Amino acid sequence: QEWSSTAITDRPTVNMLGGYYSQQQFLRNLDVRSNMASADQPSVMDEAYKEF
Amino acid sequence: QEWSSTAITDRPTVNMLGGYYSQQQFLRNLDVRSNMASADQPSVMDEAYKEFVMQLASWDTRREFWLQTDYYKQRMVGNSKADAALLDEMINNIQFIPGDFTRAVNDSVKLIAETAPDANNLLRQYVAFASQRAASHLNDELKGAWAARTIQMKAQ
Amino acid sequence: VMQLASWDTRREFWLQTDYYKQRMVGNSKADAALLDEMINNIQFIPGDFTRAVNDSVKLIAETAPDANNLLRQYVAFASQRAASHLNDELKGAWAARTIQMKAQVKRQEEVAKAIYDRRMNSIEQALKIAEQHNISRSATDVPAEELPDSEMFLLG
Amino acid sequence: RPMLQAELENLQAVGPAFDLDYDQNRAMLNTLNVGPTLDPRFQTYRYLRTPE
Repeated sequence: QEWSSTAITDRPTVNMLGGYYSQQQFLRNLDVRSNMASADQPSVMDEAYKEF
Repeated sequence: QEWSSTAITDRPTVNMLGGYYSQQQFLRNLDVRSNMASADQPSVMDEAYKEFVMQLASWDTRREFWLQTDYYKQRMVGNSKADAALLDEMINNIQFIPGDFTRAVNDSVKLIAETAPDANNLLRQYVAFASQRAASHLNDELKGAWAARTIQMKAQ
Repeated sequence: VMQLASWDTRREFWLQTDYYKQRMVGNSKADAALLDEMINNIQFIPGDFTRAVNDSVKLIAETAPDANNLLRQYVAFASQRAASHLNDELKGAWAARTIQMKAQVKRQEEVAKAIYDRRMNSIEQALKIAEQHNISRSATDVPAEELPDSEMFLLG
Repeated sequence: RPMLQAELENLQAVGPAFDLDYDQNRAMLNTLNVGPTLDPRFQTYRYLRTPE
């Protein structure tokens, strides 16, 4: 029969990142006081969508 | 008959963002005061228009607009397969053409109906529907960011 | 430029001109077709800075004086619309700025009041402690009143 | 003994010492606790060509 279905996705939002977003943000602060991290880095939702 | 109507949109003005603009600006202020993230980011109007454009071209937005449009409901024979096929066809009727600033062409949306008054009214209603969905999504995003900022400030 | 190239601007301009009004025949379909035909009679060609060519606008009418006067009036119309939109944007941004400044001033007043109340309480407690221990020497340290709240007891 | 006892009592009464940053953060938290004002039905676009 070979039926097919399609889905199209995009980056998540802060609302459905649960607490995770906040936690990650906390760590990012600890990463900019020390080693300065990167001023221009992808957002938390960008990394989450990359992993997805 | 297959009549067609066209609309061309652009970023909203500051006055039509209501209070939302100001609220968003406030949050941005905090993101500049702590956890440097400005990086000459696009304005609030740019983000609002990006969300609106995302909603306009969305397949789900067209499906949900047609499912409640009172123009699809009239053309329902009661058969599930035929109704699904008609819904798919009318979803494909709405087309979004993104614009690129190189040749000064803006984003456009074209709708196809069976009559000219229908082609006009349905396109107006669909643009309003997409704008309302984008506004609701932006409000939810503002709530989430505000809650996260409040939690961070309480911890600090 | 956005007003110049806008379809809506051309539509309203043609609607408000006597050139279109005198050519109306009273039939809605014919009038709409004529309006659509004359909207396309105004063509905007964006410029290219690489080739040192500027933006241009061309208007087509039925007579040379008409083609001149209508183009002048349309450029004035687009400029007026752009000025009105810019004024609206400026007013909106001004309102946002004054709201933000009012909030900031309120926060500064609240912070100052909190500090003043804390210093009030510290002074009162230091006075009570000094009266309890009969420290009436009026002098115990060389520095001025700019002592920490915990060290304010070193005064009579 | 008298001066030390008076200092002990004064420090006990006054409590911990806070700086200007703490008060500013407290005021900002007070403004954050009222919550955002979510107004729906605000427009996210403008028409360059209205449907006809």
